[PDB]
Amino acid sequence: YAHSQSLDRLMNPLIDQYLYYLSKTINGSGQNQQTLKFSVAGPSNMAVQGRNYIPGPSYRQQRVSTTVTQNNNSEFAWPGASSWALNGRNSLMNPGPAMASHKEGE
Amino acid sequence: DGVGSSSGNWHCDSQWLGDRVITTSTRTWALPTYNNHLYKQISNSTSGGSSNDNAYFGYSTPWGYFDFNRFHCHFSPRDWQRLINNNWGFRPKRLNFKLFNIQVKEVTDNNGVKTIANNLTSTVQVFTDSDYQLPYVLGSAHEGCLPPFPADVFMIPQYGYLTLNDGSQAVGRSSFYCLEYFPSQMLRTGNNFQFSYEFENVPFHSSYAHSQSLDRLMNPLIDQYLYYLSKTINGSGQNQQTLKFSVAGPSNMAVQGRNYIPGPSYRQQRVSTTVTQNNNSEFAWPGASSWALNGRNSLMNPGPAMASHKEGEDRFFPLSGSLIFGKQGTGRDNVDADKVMITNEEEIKTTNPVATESYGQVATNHQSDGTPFKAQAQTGWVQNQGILPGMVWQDRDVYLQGPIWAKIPHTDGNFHPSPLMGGFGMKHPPPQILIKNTPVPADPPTAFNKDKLNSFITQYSTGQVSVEIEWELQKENSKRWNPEIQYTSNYYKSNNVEFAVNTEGVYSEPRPIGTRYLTRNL
Amino acid sequence: PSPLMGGFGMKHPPPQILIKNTPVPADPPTAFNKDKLNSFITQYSTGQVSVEIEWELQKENSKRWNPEIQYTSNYYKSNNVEFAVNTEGVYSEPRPIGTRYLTRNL
Repeated sequence: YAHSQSLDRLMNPLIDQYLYYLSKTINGSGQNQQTLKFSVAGPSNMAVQGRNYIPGPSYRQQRVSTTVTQNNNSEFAWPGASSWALNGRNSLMNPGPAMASHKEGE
Repeated sequence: DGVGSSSGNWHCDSQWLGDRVITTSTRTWALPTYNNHLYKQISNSTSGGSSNDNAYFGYSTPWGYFDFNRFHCHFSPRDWQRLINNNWGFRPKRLNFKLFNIQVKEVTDNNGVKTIANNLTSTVQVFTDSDYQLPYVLGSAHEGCLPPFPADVFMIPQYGYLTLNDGSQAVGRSSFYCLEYFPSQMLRTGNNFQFSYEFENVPFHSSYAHSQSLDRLMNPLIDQYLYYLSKTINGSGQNQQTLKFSVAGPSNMAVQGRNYIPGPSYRQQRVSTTVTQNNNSEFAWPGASSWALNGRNSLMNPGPAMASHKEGEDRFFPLSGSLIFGKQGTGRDNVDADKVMITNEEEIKTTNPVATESYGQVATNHQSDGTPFKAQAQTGWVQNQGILPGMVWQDRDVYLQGPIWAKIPHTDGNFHPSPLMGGFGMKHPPPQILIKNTPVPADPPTAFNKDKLNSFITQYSTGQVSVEIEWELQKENSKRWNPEIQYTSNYYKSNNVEFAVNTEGVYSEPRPIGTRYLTRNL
Repeated sequence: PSPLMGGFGMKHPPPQILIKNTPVPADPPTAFNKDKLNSFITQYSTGQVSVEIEWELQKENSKRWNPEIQYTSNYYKSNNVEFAVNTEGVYSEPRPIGTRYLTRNL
C-alpha cells in the first residue's frame, strides 16, 4: 500500500497547537536589537509544528538524470557512488536503505 | 430515558487504590454547526497562499471531535503532585467515556434579536473510530482539550485532516473521507452515549531522575584491570615516539573502559534567555535543525530527547528542542519570553547528551610519520549520532499540561516509537470520538427541486462528557537514605494561590510540572 | 466542644448540601475558539425541599409540688396575634423563646 498522508502533514489543519516556537530573534535592523518572540504553531505555519515522529534513516546517493544532457560531462559511475568498506574492500551501496527515488515532479 | 429525566451524573474525582489511580473528569461542552453542514476542500491556496514548506491539501468536515489527550484533563494539580512525588512510573490501563444530558438548541435571529429555544426532537450524531480508518488528528498537540478546570465550559474543536499534496494541488493518491459513511449513534435529549477502551500494553513512563551518570558508574576506590594508551612521545625533540600504557583508575575516570554510552543526538542551536548574549541577527528559522521530506523542510521539534543544557547553564535552551507552553492569556503571535513557559529537560543529562553540544569526537585520518606527509591525529565533531549498540537513553518527560499518547504511524518499520513530544506511543490509541449536530432543514419549497438543501435551522448542542481512566502505578522502593526532591508549593505569600482562580474567575497554570522528582540508580 | 453560640457540637454534623444550576451555554461561534465560553443562557431553578428530623425526648418526672413556670401567650388584646402574620402577610417572631422553663434540682 501507499500512504495517503505524509509524516509532516498529520495534524488537524484547522486547529492551532498549544505549543509555541521561537519566531523572531531580532526586533529589526540595527545594533543591539536582540529579542525573543514566540508564536503559536498553527495551520498557517505547518513547518514549525511540533511532531511526534520523524522520517526514517538516510544514506545519500548521487542523483542521475535520464536526460543525459543534464548530467555532468564526466565519468562518475564508480567515483561518485555511495559505498561501504569491509576489510579494506569497497562495495557499492546497492540498493542501500529504502529511500524515495526522487522528489515530486522530478 | 425521556425529556424530563437526566441521562447521567457528574463524576469528577480520583481514587487512589494502592497500585492504581482511577481519575474521572466531567465537563460541559458546546458543539456548534461547523462548515454549515458541508465538507470543504482546504489548501494553502484557500488559506491565502504560503511557501513550499507550508503547502497542504485537505478537507474540513462539519464534525467535531473530543480531545482529552492532555494530563491536566484527568489529573488535578494535587493529584499530579501525589503521582509524581510517590511513584517511579505510571501508565494508562483502561478508559471509560460517557456522553449524556444532550441539549440541542435552535437559534433564531429576527430583526437583530437573538432568541434561543429548545429543539427536543433534534438529534446529535456521535461515533468512535474504533477501526482507525480515519486520519488521526489527536497526538498533534492541538487545542480543544477538556479544560483543566472542571468548572470551565469548552467548545468542541472542528475535525479536519490533510492528505497528499503537490503544492496546493492534490494527487491521484489523495484520499477523501466522508464521516457520514460511518455508522453513528443518533442521540436526542434523554439518550446517552458510552464506550469503553482498553489501553494496549505500553511501558511505564519513567517518572524519576537518575542519581548516577553514565560516565560515573564505576567503583571510585578500585582500579580497572584494563589499560589505556597514556603517552605517545617520550618528550620534546625528533624521533621521540613511544607507547606508554597506564591503569585506568579513580584518578582518571575519563579514560576508563565503559559498557554503555549516551543515547543518540541531533544538535540544536543554543539560545539564551538573556537576549544580550544572543547574536544580533535573525536565526530562528535559518539557524534551526530540520529534516526534509519530499522536498519540504520541517522543523526538528522537539526532536530526540536530549538534555536542555549543561550544569549551571539554565539560561540556555535549544532552539526547538523543548516544549514551550503558553501562560494563561498569552497571545498567538510574537509574544515575549515572559509570556511562555519553556520546559527544561535537565533530569536526563545523566544518560542523554546535551541538545546544544556535539555528541563527541571521531578520528578523521591516519596519523603517521611517513609512507610521506607526516599527518597528525585529527578529530571531527559529531553533530548528529544515530543509534549505536550499547546506547542507553531516557525519553522526554511528560507534563501536567502535556500530551498523554500518540498514534504510532502504520509503517513497515519504526524504532522506539515513544512519541517525541512525550507520552505513550500506541498502535491502537484511544479512538477518535467524533460528534456532529444532525442538520435540520428549514422550510423547503412547495415545488420539487433536485438541488441539495442549503437553508438550515441554526442549531447548536450542549451536554456533559465524562472520561474515566485507570492508571497503573509503579511504587518506589528506594533505599536512599537522604530525603528526596519533591514538587512543592512555596509558602511565601502571594496575591493569588497557584493553580487556582484569580479575582476574575480565570484559572491558570503558573508553571509546567514534570514527573521526574524521585531518584533511581542507573 | 458544645458550641458557644448554643446547640449540639458534633465531629460529623449534618453534611452540607450544595446545589447549583448546570451552565447552559449560548450559541458558540461557528469557528473554533480555545477560550472558555463566557456567554450563557440566563437561568434559575425553583423547587421544594423537605427536611425531616427525629428528636429524642427526655421526659420530666419532677416531684415538685407547686406549679412550674411555663411559656405562655398573654391573653390581653393586641392588634396582631404573636407568631402570626400581620395585615400585609408578613410573619414575625416577636420575642426570643428559650428552652429553660421547667425546673430541676442540683
